[PDB]
Amino acid sequence: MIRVYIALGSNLAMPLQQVSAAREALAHLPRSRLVACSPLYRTKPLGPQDQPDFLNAVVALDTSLPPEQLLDHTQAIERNQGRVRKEQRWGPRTLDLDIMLYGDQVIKTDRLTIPHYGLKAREFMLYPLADIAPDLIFPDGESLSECLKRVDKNGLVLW
Amino acid sequence: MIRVYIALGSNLAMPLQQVSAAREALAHLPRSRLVACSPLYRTKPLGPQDQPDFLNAVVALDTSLPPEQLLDHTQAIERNQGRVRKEQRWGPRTLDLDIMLYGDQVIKTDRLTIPHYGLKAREFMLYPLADIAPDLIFPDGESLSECLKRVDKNGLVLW
Ligand SMILES: Nc1ncnc2c1ncn2[C@@H]1O[C@H](COP(=O)(O)CP(=O)(O)OP(=O)(O)O)[C@@H](O)[C@H]1O
Ligand SMILES: Nc1ncnc2c1ncn2[C@@H]1O[C@H](COP(=O)(O)CP(=O)(O)OP(=O)(O)O)[C@@H](O)[C@H]1O
Ligand SMILES: Nc1nc2c(c(=O)[nH]1)N=C(CO)CN2
Ligand SMILES: Nc1nc2c(c(=O)[nH]1)N=C(CO)CN2
Ligand SMILES: [Mg+2]
Ligand SMILES: [Mg+2]
Ligand SMILES: [Mg+2]
Ligand SMILES: [Mg+2]
Repeated sequence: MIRVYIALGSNLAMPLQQVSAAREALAHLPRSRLVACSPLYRTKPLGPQDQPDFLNAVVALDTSLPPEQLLDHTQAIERNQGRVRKEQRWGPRTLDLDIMLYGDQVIKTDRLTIPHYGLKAREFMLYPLADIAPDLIFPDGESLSECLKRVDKNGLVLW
Repeated sequence: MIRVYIALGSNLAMPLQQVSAAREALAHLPRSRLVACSPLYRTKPLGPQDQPDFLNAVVALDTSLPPEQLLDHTQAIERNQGRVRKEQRWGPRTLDLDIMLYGDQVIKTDRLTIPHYGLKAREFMLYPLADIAPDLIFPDGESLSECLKRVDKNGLVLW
């Protein structure tokens, strides 16, 4: 199977339940196996708008699902959790699942760009990733440990 | 000023309103000037979910605003139009403004990736772009004309 890293994020007032349900939903994906979970982190939301802090985590999963099938599945999870709360686009985010890495491949389609475009600049993705995959080396050759030296925690703390 | 290309999209039942309001909002952006508008196109929505067709267009503008400021402004416009409708995240999209190109620069930050990651695979971005910038050459050196040979209209027709 292919090793995949998914970023979970939620900045609802009480985001804990969203992330836990998501980790559950992910572990039960067709032809996939949950491999490891990172600690949970409280992070500062990007953008000029003032909103609730984010709850961020990263999960490692092994899968046989191709990129697009994987995306249909993660979006289905986001969609189920969002619909339940009649989620407004411009307000707190219920659950955001970003495919950070898909094996050591570079995916570029009308619906995907993997590695996630902001992985190497987002502490809320890099730090949790380093907790479960410290010796990881990105598809472009740069190692995660090197990226960490370039990206500050930026206020990131344990949830 | 820097030449920028913005993708406008909306797949509400009555999307004309949104795109027209957006074109005007863009034309009145600080230290920016509207340069040209592409024709309006009816396009097929990406993704497994079944929803209304999209209304897509491309606008060219000159600006003195740096990437981050430009983004803050386009999101402000999306937000203004979406808020009023209490827009649901998992329903039709009121207005989506994607920065397609920024001069001939490659911008990669925690909030931005330009050229837009899907530009080269999306007929709804490429065709309207070719209407107003047929001889354009992407930052990587490939011409839009050559890129067009690889991407099909995919059901794209005039609105
Ligand atoms: N690696 C990736 N993981 C998940 N979705 C991706 C992706 N690369 C591109 N996408 C696309 O991103 C689209 C919009 O997803 P959203 O979750 O609304 C963006 P976001 O995660 O809120 O912002 P961000 O990309 O700045 O983190 C999806 O419909 C999907 O097609
Ligand atoms: N070129 C670009 N233009 C606009 N937003 C961009 C961008 N590159 C990255 N983004 C980021 O994308 C984030 C989510 O924007 P959304 O509009 O919700 C994604 P979308 O446009 O719905 O899907 P898409 O990226 O697959 O087209 C923004 O908050 C912004 O920081
Ligand atoms: N701290 C923090 N900020 C964000 C995050 C996120 O996961 N964490 N996701 C975003 C868009 O998906 C925008 N901003
Ligand atoms: N036809 C069409 N499909 C889409 C579009 C779009 O503008 N047009 N935008 C998307 C996400 O921003 C997803 N899908
Ligand atoms: Mg995200
Ligand atoms: Mg996402
Ligand atoms: Mg957008
Ligand atoms: Mg878009």
